[PDB]
Amino acid sequence: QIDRLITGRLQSLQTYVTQQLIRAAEIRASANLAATKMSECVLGQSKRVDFCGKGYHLMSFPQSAPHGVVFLHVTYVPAQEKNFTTAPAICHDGKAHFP
Amino acid sequence: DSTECSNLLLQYGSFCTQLNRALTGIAVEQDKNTQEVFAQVKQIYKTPPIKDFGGFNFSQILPDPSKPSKRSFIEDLLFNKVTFNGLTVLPPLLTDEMIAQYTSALLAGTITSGWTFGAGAALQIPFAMQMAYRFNGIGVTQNVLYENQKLIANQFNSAIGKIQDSLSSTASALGKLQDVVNQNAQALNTLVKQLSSNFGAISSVLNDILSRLDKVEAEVQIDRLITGRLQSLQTYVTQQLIRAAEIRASANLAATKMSECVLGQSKRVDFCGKGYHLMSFPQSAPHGVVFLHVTYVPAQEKNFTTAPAICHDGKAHFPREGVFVSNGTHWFVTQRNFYEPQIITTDNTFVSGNCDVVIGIVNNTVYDP
Amino acid sequence: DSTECSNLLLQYGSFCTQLNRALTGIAVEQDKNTQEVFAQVKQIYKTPP
Amino acid sequence: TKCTLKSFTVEKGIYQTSNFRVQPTESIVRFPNITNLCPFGEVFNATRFASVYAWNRKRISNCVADYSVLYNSASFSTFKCYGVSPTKLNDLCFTNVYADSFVIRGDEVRQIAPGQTGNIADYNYKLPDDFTGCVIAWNSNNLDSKVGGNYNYLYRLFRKSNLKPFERDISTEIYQAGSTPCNGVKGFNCYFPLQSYGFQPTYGVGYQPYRVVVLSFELLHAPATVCGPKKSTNLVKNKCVNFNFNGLTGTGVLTESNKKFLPFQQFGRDIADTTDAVRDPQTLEILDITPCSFGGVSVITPGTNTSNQVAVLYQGVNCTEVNVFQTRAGCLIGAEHVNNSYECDIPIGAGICASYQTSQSIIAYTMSLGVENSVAYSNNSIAIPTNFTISVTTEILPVSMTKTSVDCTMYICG
Amino acid sequence: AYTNSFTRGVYYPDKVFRSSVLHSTQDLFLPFFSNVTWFHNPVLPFNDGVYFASTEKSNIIRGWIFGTTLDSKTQSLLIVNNATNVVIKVCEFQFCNDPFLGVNCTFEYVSFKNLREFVFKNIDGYFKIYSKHTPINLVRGLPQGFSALEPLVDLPIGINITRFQTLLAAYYVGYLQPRTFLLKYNENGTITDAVDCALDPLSE
Ligand SMILES: *[C@@H]1O[C@H](CO)[C@@H](O)[C@H](O)[C@H]1NC(C)=O
Ligand SMILES: *[C@@H]1O[C@H](CO)[C@@H](O)[C@H](O)[C@H]1NC(C)=O
Ligand SMILES: *[C@@H]1O[C@H](CO)[C@@H](O)[C@H](O)[C@H]1NC(C)=O
Ligand SMILES: *[C@@H]1O[C@H](CO)[C@@H](O)[C@H](O)[C@H]1NC(C)=O
Ligand SMILES: *[C@@H]1O[C@H](CO)[C@@H](O)[C@H](O)[C@H]1NC(C)=O
Ligand SMILES: *[C@@H]1O[C@H](CO)[C@@H](O)[C@H](O)[C@H]1NC(C)=O
Ligand SMILES: *[C@@H]1O[C@H](CO)[C@@H](O)[C@H](O)[C@H]1NC(C)=O
Ligand SMILES: *[C@@H]1O[C@H](CO)[C@@H](O)[C@H](O)[C@H]1NC(C)=O
Ligand SMILES: *[C@@H]1O[C@H](CO)[C@@H](O)[C@H](O)[C@H]1NC(C)=O
Ligand SMILES: *[C@@H]1O[C@H](CO)[C@@H](O)[C@H](O)[C@H]1NC(C)=O
Ligand SMILES: *[C@@H]1O[C@H](CO)[C@@H](O)[C@H](O)[C@H]1NC(C)=O
Ligand SMILES: *[C@@H]1O[C@H](CO)[C@@H](O)[C@H](O)[C@H]1NC(C)=O
Repeated sequence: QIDRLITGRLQSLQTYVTQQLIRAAEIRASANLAATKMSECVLGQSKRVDFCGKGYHLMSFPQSAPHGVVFLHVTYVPAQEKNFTTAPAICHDGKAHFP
Repeated sequence: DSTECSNLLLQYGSFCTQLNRALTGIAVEQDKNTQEVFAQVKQIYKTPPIKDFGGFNFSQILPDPSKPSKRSFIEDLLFNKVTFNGLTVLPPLLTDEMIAQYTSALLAGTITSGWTFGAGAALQIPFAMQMAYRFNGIGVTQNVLYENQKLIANQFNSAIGKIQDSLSSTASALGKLQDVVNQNAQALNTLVKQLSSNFGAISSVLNDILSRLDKVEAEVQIDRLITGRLQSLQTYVTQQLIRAAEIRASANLAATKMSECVLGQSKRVDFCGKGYHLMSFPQSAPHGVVFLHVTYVPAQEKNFTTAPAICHDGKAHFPREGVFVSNGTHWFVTQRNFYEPQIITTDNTFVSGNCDVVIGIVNNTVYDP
Repeated sequence: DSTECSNLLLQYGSFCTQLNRALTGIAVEQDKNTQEVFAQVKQIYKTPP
Repeated sequence: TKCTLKSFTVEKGIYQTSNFRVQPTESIVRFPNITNLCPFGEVFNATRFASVYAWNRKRISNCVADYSVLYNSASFSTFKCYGVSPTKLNDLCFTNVYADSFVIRGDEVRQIAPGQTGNIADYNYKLPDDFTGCVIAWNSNNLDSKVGGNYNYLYRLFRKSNLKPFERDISTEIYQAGSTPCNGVKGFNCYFPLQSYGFQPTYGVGYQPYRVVVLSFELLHAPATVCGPKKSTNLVKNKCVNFNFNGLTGTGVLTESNKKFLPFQQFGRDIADTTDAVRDPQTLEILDITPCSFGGVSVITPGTNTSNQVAVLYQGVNCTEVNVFQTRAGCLIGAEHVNNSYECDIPIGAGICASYQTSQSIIAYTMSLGVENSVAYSNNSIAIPTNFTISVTTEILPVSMTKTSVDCTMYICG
Repeated sequence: AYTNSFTRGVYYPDKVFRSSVLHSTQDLFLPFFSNVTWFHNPVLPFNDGVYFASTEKSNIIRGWIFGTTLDSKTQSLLIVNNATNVVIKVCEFQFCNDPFLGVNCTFEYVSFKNLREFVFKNIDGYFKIYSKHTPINLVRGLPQGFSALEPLVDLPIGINITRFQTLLAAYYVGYLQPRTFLLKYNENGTITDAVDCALDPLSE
């Protein structure tokens, strides 16, 4: 009789450890991402569009949290605008100029 | 649904429940991935009727408004090339027609509006000027694009034509996506096939066992089949968890390629495919995404003699924005990644100390404007 | 190499098939990783003297 | 849903709770056409039956045997079964059966039961105590009894030893009833072992002749060839049912099909063994089997702190078989469809989402993909920003699981 | 007298329709390119199971016998096509030891330009006869073009078989072995090609 209980319990525990391994592989990937976000968004300024928050990244502040990290990304976003006439170049006398 | 088995399955408790939670986890990740790649834009941009794009003929990569569901021509090739006990095959949260709107909007922003439609409100800009900025991104002075604009457009349209032929003439470019469907169809077919297997039991027909035997013998035989079928499911779901973690690694890569390689000009060498990066366009495909990376690759070159500085009034001069070069008869300054010779001048250079420190410096006239 | 055992192993069906297959999947991916890291460059640039 | 989530409170969302599956509305049963009946007219309406010492034997095989007509045959003065019920026989199967049959005086029917003694059992046809089979007899005075006596009906009165179970013995050799040398001729102490009933019409109802059949059943190493006749039903189409075809049990929506089987082929299999089609065994149409309609049941809800109205999706199930609305995700019930197509509050599938809205109800709709924008692009012109805003954006990442550890021996064995 | 089988001797392994699939099974088969005996005669062993074929445009080849002895001492198969149809009996026979023309019993039943063929096996006690008739234009040797044999009868008769012989225009005999095989069905559920997985590395 007990060999059935051992079989069942043991198969359940193997299933549980398999779940925790696959979950831990996600959390390792999440940690690699977070560590990169720390190194790039805090110890510097990432030029990578929408890696550090949304819009052009200025800096970010990490704040500690249970089992994780919260970033506060600080970003610059243009917010009001005008239309204009434009040209790729201006000709002066004979010669072309570029900005 | 055979009742004797339905009774005996209650011996195992949570297993035959928790597999539906596990597979629900898999299910949500698919729409999470699909959202986190394609939904990286706040508004559904749509393109005006005009085609004044400096001769860039995007007609193949834009939606055809007549198409049965609004794919581009090239999305349609990709759609064409990629090819029951207890099973359910759930819908995606988003339809193929919805995905075509997202791959339209991103591309419409990318065509009309620089990087801005990723970073804030989309701001319209003339397309030649967008390529001129992207050339400035790889370190080429923006005039060099405008001075070749027709030739570049003719190269680009030719390259787009070659993409159509590459995708049409062989399926071998799409191998990844077909492989992903093939793995799932294989796994499901083997999962079904295991129902015919016997697991040391008298039979794999369930109601046959119930017809042949003493209730007690049948319970032993059925517990074997339950044990086999259970271990089969735990095997299959183990594969689908591992496989979904893999496809999500691909999804976070894709989500990065959207934000960095479409919405911007991420400089990272050999991130946006081979060559110095200019821009890239997404196109939708079954279960996946296809990037058309557009990249500058230098292709004819000449040798020059070079000196790391020049000496003039006994002051060392260094090139301000480039490198010094010669054919022996004179000296010119040039930009680092494209041949564009210029007269050496006080404003094309900067001063730093006396000449005597610099190894390999050469004596020459700085013209002062 | 027991035939008596092998017959029983065949009654359990495609487990033995897919376990060889999955490990082949692992094994091929090791060569793939090695080409993905090292084989980025198509020309063997020899050292200058 | 509360019962599924093991909680008295439930948050806004969707939850799969259970399985929906259309029930087997009835059972269909099919067997080969009405054929190959065993020759029992020649066993019960036949013109004569043997003197019991030389009892008639016939192999019964390769045929269905109806026992119901026999247990219905009220003209049987005797009809009995041993080891088995007579009602069960039309389900049973055997390699062979034998029609072990004869005439006797009705009185000696007392000997025609399992393991019994007396002249007929012991000296003509021995019934074992273990007899798994049936005895049949009927009065035959009008055929087998005659004016002045019918002496042709014989039985072994005398034998030196008993017959073995279902042995036969013709042997006419003179019974030596003492030390007297008989040498195979009749006389004092030298009796004919066979003796005559001499049936006369004056005989009482038990002394009168009876015709008799004993049904010797036989299952052996060779497969069954005698069976009780199977029963086919009518065949319903296009409705989910339990079914059997011969030995092919199953369950599904049986339909007609276009399929061109080879004449010998009986049933189809799909891509991966599953039985997809069948030949009918009585008029040889090929029928598809199609799956009996099933799918998950899921409950769509606002937060229970906010409302107790709920809606249900039957995952992939068409509304026809289950307010009501059809979707590519299956039938949606209790929700209210609307054209105005907002962003997703709760996701369903196939572009469809639901939310709790104004008197408030669960609405359901094709989702918005966000607001459309025809950008005023033209290669003459650009827009440049005159003013800007700082924004602050939260992003959250997990970094550690709860560090968990188990003593596997304590968990397993306590 | 040896000759070779090439591609002959495949038969529908069960009464099952399969829709254009490349299905596979393990059963008794004639191994591809195995040797076979050739004839225009002795009594023969049955081994695991027998394949027979002939160029018989005339039906002068007419019958077969099977059993352990295949004579007198136990119930033994006699098979003869009487030109009306195939006739079968199973007696402990005392019939003619060599039937020809100048130019206990227990059961019975009744059913170059051309080639006619059969495969005989018993499983569990049930006895199978698979069959084919086909046009040909071949002079000698077995036809290498592919085709399948089809069931006639499936008899509950239960007899032990270890020997056999034929009764009576070229003919051939070969023996089955347990082999894993591949079978190519078409859009009509006929078998149309096959592979002996044990033949060679490409076959594997
Ligand atoms: C730019 O000009 C066009 C044409 O008058 C107009 O449709 C568009 O709304 C203008 N956009 C802005 C931001 O003023
Ligand atoms: C450049 O100079 C080297 C050495 O003289 C020579 O091998 C090479 O062919 C020249 N041309 C180019 C384009 O490399
Ligand atoms: C290249 O050679 C030509 C011809 O001698 C000369 O005009 C030119 O100035 C030379 N340029 C340099 C930088 O050596
Ligand atoms: C360049 O190489 C030559 C080889 O003879 C050597 O003499 C010279 O000093 C080197 N020049 C520099 C700038 O290193
Ligand atoms: C540069 O000019 C000075 C002038 O005094 C001379 O001494 C020196 O040798 C020259 N060097 C080279 C590399 O031409
Ligand atoms: C036998 O006779 C009875 C009437 O005596 C008749 O009903 C029955 O059909 C006949 N046949 C059989 C096989 O019983
Ligand atoms: C079955 O028997 C019935 C009634 O005699 C007849 O209508 C039908 O055609 C038969 N079918 C077959 C396949 O024998
Ligand atoms: C829904 O079910 C009914 C009954 O089977 C059918 O007539 C109808 O065509 C079905 N509609 C869809 C879209 O499946
Ligand atoms: C595109 O630019 C050319 C040259 O500036 C101009 O003639 C044409 O009107 C422009 N069209 C649009 C729609 O901007
Ligand atoms: C820019 O926007 C802010 C919003 O608070 C406003 O106070 C400020 O006056 C604006 N400046 C200009 C130059 O538009
Ligand atoms: C097969 O037959 C050939 C002639 O057809 C013969 O030489 C050979 O010995 C036979 N046996 C084997 C094992 O090849
Ligand atoms: C398949 O079936 C169709 C319809 O009966 C028939 O026309 C066709 O000739 C068949 N083809 C083959 C290859 O048997």
